[PDB]
This record gives sequence, structure tokens and C-alpha cells, in this order.
Amino acid sequence: DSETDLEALFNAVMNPKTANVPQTVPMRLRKLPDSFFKPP
Amino acid sequence: RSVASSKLWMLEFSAFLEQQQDPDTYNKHLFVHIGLEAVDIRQIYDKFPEKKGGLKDLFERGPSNAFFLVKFWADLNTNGSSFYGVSSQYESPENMIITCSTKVCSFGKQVVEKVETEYARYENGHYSYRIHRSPLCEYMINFIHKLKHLPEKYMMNSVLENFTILQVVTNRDTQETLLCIAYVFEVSASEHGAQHHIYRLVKE
Ligand SMILES: *C(=O)CCCCCCCCCCCCC
Repeated sequence: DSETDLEALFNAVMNPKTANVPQTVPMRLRKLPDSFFKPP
Repeated sequence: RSVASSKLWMLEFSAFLEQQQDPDTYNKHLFVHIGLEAVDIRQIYDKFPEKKGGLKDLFERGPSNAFFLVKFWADLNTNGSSFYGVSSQYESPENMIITCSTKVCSFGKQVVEKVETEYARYENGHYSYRIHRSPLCEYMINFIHKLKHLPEKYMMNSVLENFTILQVVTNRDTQETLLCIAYVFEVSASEHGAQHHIYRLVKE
């Protein structure tokens, strides 16, 4: 099982070797409008 | 009037940090502020609460014109005498009692909810509702702290990929969804500060 809490969230990014959070599709790789990643 | 259904329009929304220099001097930083392309809602359902009363349930119940997705680029460029707050303002042709529920979600799971009840003020034939300087919850204050204390901007966006806010504004008496706003976040890199795009959420 993965964890879903506040230390876990930042831990996952700060120390990716010990990450145990759910794995997901990055927003960039989803069917979303081009403007979604280009700020005005 | 972008974030507007048939019954309610959100004219203003801002999250800010206000710092009291001295009793007469206050510095205010806006993290995000508001004050239409379509997005397939199925692409974002995983980032929000599921089951009864969750995003899918609310969307299916309708009306479909009440559903929005806001992408924020947040301005985190800011430094005992601090107030973290959120203010918002709404307008309606009707005098309703409204409830505003704001859910902070992480990997699609609800972490905290704030619930606010607002009453109408007559204003020029229409009615206004204001949520004035709602204190930001401790979770959000702590989240902002942790974000800013990460070494790299890329790390901040990585964290933010799985952090969302869902705002549901309801007619208290009838339980009709007046506005439902899904918020997604990145960090601003702009010289112009906080930015946003507003989208309509659609079924496909
Ligand atoms: C706790 O009670 C607060 C509920 C959520 C308030 C919404 C404020 C929007 C936060 C934007 C700040 C920027 C963080 C990336």
C-alpha cells in the first residue's frame, strides 16, 4: 500500500527513492487544451 | 462574467497573505486572483472526490452550465503579524441563502473542508454575496510553507500535480448547484505574477 499524507507528499518529491504515494498520469500527458500549460 | 451559471456569478476570488508592518501599514501579497474553452471532465475526475456528492455525482446531477475548471499559476514570491485569507464575491438575480463548501484534496482524496453560509445584500436590482477575509486553514498555510521550502521550482509543480481544490456553492434550501469550481495549480514563472485560465467542464 502507498501513503497519502502531507509528509509523504513532499517526501515523495524531496527523496524519490523512499516515495510511497499513488502513481498517476502527469497532467501534460492528458487530453487537455494546449492553453492549459501556456499561461497568459 | 466567466464563472457564471444561470443563477450565480463569481466576480472575485483571491487568496492572499497580509503582513502588518506597523498598526498603520499593511503589505498584501496575492497568491491567486480572479477579479471559454471546454475541458473533458473525465480527464480530471481522478483528482477529485468520487462517490455520492463527489465531482462525478455533482456533474451528472447538473445543471451542466454550473461547472468550471480554473487553472491557476500561483505567485509564491513573498515573505506573528501575518494574516492568510481568501475573499470572494458573487452576484445573483435571486435572494438566496447560499452555502459555499471548499474541499482541499490530495491525490483525489478530501483532506479538509471549509463550509460557509452567506446571505444576500440588495444591490442595484440584483443581490450580492461576499465571503470577506475567510481565514485560510492551517493545512493550507502549512502547505504553502512546505512548498516554498522545497529547493526547486520543478519540485513545487511536481507536488502541485496532485493537489486540488473543489468549491461547491449551493442554494442551501433547494440544494441546487449554483457553481462548482475545480481548481488546479502550477507555480507562476511570470514577471506579471499570478495568472489563470478558466474552462467550462463538459461531459466529453
Ligand atoms: C482552509 O480552510 C482553506 C480551504 C481552501 C481555501 C482556498 C484557497 C486557495 C488556495 C490558493 C493558495 C495557493 C497555494 C498553491
